[PDB]
Amino acid sequence: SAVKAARYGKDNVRVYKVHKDEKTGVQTVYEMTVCVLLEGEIETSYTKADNSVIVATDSIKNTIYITAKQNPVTPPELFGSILGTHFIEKYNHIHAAHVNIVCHRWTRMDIDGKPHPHSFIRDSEEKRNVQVDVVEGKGIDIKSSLSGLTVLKSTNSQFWGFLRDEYTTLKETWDRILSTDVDATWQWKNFSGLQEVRSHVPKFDATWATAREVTLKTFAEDNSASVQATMYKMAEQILARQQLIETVEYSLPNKHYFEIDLSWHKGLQNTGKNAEVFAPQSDPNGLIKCTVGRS
Amino acid sequence: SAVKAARYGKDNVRVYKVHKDEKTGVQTVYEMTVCVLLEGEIETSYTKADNSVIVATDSIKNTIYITAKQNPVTPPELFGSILGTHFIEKYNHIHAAHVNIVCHRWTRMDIDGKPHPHSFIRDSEEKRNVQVDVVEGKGIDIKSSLSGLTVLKSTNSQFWGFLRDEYTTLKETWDRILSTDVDATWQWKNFSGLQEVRSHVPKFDATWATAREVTLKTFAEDNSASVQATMYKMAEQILARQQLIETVEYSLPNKHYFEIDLSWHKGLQNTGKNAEVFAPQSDPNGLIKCTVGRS
Amino acid sequence: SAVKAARYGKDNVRVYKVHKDEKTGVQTVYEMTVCVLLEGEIETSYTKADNSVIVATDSIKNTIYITAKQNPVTPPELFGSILGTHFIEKYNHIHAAHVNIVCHRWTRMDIDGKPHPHSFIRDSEEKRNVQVDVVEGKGIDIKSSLSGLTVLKSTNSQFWGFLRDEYTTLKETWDRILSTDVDATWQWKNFSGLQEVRSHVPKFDATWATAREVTLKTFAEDNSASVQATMYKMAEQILARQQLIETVEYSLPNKHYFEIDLSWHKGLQNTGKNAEVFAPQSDPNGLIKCTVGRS
Amino acid sequence: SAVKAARYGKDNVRVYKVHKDEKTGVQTVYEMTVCVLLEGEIETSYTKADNSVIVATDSIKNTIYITAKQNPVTPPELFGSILGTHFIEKYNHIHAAHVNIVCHRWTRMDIDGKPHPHSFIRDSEEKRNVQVDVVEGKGIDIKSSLSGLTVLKSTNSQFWGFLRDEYTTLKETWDRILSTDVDATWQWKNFSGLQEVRSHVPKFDATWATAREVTLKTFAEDNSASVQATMYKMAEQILARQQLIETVEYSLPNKHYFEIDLSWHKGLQNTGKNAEVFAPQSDPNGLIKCTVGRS
Ligand SMILES: O=c1[nH]c(=O)c2[nH]c(=O)[nH]c2[nH]1
Ligand SMILES: O=c1[nH]c(=O)c2[nH]c(=O)[nH]c2[nH]1
Ligand SMILES: O=c1[nH]c(=O)c2[nH]c(=O)[nH]c2[nH]1
Ligand SMILES: O=c1[nH]c(=O)c2[nH]c(=O)[nH]c2[nH]1
Ligand SMILES: [Cl-]
Ligand SMILES: [Cl-]
Ligand SMILES: [Cl-]
Ligand SMILES: [Cl-]
Ligand code: NA
Ligand code: NA
Ligand code: NA
Ligand code: NA
Repeated sequence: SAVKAARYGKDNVRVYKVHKDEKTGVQTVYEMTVCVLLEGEIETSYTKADNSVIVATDSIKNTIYITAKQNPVTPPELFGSILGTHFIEKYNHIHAAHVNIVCHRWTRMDIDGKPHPHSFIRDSEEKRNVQVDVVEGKGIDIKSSLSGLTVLKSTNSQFWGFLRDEYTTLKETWDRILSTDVDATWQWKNFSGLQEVRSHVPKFDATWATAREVTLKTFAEDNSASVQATMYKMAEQILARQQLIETVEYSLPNKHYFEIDLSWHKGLQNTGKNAEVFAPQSDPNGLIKCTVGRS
Repeated sequence: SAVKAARYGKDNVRVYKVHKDEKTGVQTVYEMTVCVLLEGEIETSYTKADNSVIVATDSIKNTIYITAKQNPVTPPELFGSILGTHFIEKYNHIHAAHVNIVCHRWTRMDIDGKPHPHSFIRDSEEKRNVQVDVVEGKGIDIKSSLSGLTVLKSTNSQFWGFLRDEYTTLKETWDRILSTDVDATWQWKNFSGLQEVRSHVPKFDATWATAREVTLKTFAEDNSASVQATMYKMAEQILARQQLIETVEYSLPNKHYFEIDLSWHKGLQNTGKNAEVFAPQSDPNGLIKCTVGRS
Repeated sequence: SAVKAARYGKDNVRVYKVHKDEKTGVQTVYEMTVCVLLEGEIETSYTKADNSVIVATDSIKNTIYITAKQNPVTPPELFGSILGTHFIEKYNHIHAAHVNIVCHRWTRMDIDGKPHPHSFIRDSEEKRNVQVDVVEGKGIDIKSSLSGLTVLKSTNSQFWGFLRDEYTTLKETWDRILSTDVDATWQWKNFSGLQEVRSHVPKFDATWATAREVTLKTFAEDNSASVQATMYKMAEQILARQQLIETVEYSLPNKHYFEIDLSWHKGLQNTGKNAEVFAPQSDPNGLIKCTVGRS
Repeated sequence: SAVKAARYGKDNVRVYKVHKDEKTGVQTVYEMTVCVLLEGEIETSYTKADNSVIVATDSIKNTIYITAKQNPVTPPELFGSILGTHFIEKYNHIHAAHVNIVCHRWTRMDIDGKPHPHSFIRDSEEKRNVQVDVVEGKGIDIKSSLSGLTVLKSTNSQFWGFLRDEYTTLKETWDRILSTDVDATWQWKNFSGLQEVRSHVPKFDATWATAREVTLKTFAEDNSASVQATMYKMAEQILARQQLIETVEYSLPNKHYFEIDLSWHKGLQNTGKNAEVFAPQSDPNGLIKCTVGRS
């Protein structure tokens, strides 16, 4: 036997950082969950009980905190890049660092119409994420995403004209509910290293904003032919707006809301045009994916 | 043996309702999870395999949908009261109905600065809940709450002057982070029945708003001596503002954010006044509760 | 305003303990999650920012670990009683301690047909729990339970003869699946204090065993008329077998498994006697409860 | 823009099947969660609102139930292969089917020392899974796994001799707790199609058994130098025992159990050789991975 692939490190590292403007009194908080997994000439830790080649996962954990202390933690693409670069540079025998960051929302509170200097609210479980692969000799590969963005529209969703055969029961509809949890990922052009990432720093927050904005507007305004057609419109607009991204991926569940026939009860009419009360279905769910690039 | 207590019914009933203004095109959605448990002369279903006294939980489920079809689902205190009243009136041998409702947020989207007529976003897992106990001969007992409201303040929290003995290691602090998940409950004066509930309908949304507002403002503005002292200030203000509530309950976890001593590494200073990077603790957590009434 | 009720302390305290037989080499592990909430003359911590009366929740946490170090952690009824007794005795102004313990399973592994001396497997998320209320002047009130015991029987469950009216759609059935998550609680006679608890120590593991055994056997062997009738048979047998318990409570979801009509497809027969493939329903679910005591 | 990748279908399809021996009265149950995602000439559903090429996810759902009705659902490698093969054969323009199956445990109950004919218990959340990729023209790629197998050993785990530098605080230890959630995957040799899968059917249950057995025995008996070294021993034995598998992957969290220094309290000794009470850590956790193949 032989080791074909190996990576190890520390997962679920919770991190908070605060910035305090002693001038204005305004504080700003950041909270994330970090995973760092290393690759390199480590196969003998597996095959020969050779721990000498292991940078302890506890030490990886310390390094995450120390790096947060000494560097910006925003945007997460930058923090991820600094952290991964540290491991491959610091340790000769480590040749890749895989950095995953989940950013948790802490939105400044408005109290009586004015932003509060140090109080925050978690306005949803929507996350901003990065996946940063720092590979010695091959630069920095970054995937950015938003996830957990849950939306619903009550009309202007349709689903008709699909294939019909002996396995098909679904009725065509020209007016349905559409609800999903948006998972959207934009893949950056390969960066040659930390310097190139630094040179593009303002583009990270901006592209996240754009992706978020395009998603919400297209969802709200598209009179949707299908989840497939709607998600494609989102991806093409994001690509059009950021030349440094190579692909946009969407993964969308179709979280079904079923009509409830109540005509068996006093002839109550609750279907089609009379549909008022629906049963949200927890499972099963459609799952629709696509990766869009440029022609 | 004998049955000392019994209740049965349907839990986790997911319900959606839409309202459509055909005049304006504006749609409004409501989504909830409902539980209805009945009590009454049902002990022989347990002791004698006498199913004749059972209103099927499947029928309870149907009844929830039918009631949503034929009545307002807002405010949830009213819907809960109508639903519970239905069971005790419809079935002679049913003498109490216990209605729990969790309301899920669907906040209208703003697209390019304007509210969209039929698109919504789940802006957090914060819930609005009710517990409605409809008891034949003894009216309607309503508990209203907000839960899952997650907040953090980065300063203006303190914890010193607590009891110190041989079990105490905790250092006194005059400046810490405070973060919690707010669970707040206001208990209404007993209502004599559905008519009395109806007579107070506008007070339900208003008192929820007040509770929410008082919570957020007191959290943001109190230079907190402890979770105990802060939560009491919230409760007393809510009581002061709604004479029809008898008590206000808070249940607050203290979600700890620990300083990280980094002085072992290149003498980095990250404690006290230099504290920038913290480790959020998933567990354990303080849990602080109180029920406040009027003197 | 005034404080009507108050309790505070530390929740989600994870605890492991190991016992090592240096003679035999056999080790035994225990793992739990503990919550301790105190009551007493603490209202001024809420109303007057008077922290002097607060035994820090961090100190409560320390005390849980120290108590585990110096006392048996099994049975959990005893450990809970020692822990609660400690707080009301140690602190004059603390008058009740509320101790909740969740015990996690670590079952010794058998390797090649022989029990291993120090390796364990989590054979399910079923828990053994206690709720121990230690109230100064009023002894120790103990509720013991098993929860998360998930079972299914594929036949010998029936549900017919229930009330039928205009809200009823459910078909009567003489052969269905029954599946539940068993939550069963036995309430002990009040104990006067820690000494009385000590005097009954062997009865705790034994009564848990009995409850577990009666549950599984009655579930497997009862040709069930309903969840109600089956659960009552469990409770009455447990009561018959332990005079020191006053009541037995069951809370059982009916986790529905629906037939799937496939006759629309090539006349496939998959209902009634031909029913082979079913759709397990995640929600809604029946929820059936009863508290049984002696006549 | 252009579609670079696309797949769509139905996720979280819960399925139960029962087998009844009318001769013996013995029933056997199977329960799973299924996801089927299709690929093919479907890009115009995304780019042109062309639903004609969509096999409805609702129809995919029906097909899963119908396939379960008409075929064995065990072993899951076979069921997955039949299901995926169906889509690529039935639909000319569908060229791959991705079938993920999670199998839930329903272990026959023993009642008074004898196996019960139709009653079952969920003896843990451990799963048996498959990932079956059916690709037209390129056969069937199968990955089998066990996951959620949670174990602990109380001694005979060590971790010393690892790299020490200015980021290292962790003390070397020659006796620690080791606990993990085992995720183990064996990758089968490519199969040319459904016939080849059929020809190996008995090897699926057998290799799952072997993997399970090797995991538990190696965990219990290895005096572990590290998670890395232990997991490698598991993988090499599995490979040695099934020539038709090409690689074995492990993904293991190191679920840390920390010593608790209690010497600050009455000089209590609870570290090193005196270590009895530990604090299980929910996060962070080590995460150790490797993919082992043959030399
Ligand atoms: O937008 C949809 N896409 C599908 O592929 C599909 N399939 C289905 O049943 N409903 C829908 N809806
Ligand atoms: O606000 C607090 N209340 C307490 O009761 C307590 N106890 C503790 O350890 N920290 C805190 N903080
Ligand atoms: O055992 C049952 N009890 C009920 O009360 C009930 N109600 C229902 O719809 N199914 C069942 N099954
Ligand atoms: O078995 C281990 N492997 C590691 O790589 C590691 N790192 C760490 O901190 N503890 C351990 N333990
Ligand atoms: Cl779908
Ligand atoms: Cl606290
Ligand atoms: Cl039921
Ligand atoms: Cl580790
Ligand atoms: Na390197
Ligand atoms: Na009645
Ligand atoms: Na006392
Ligand atoms: Na095909």
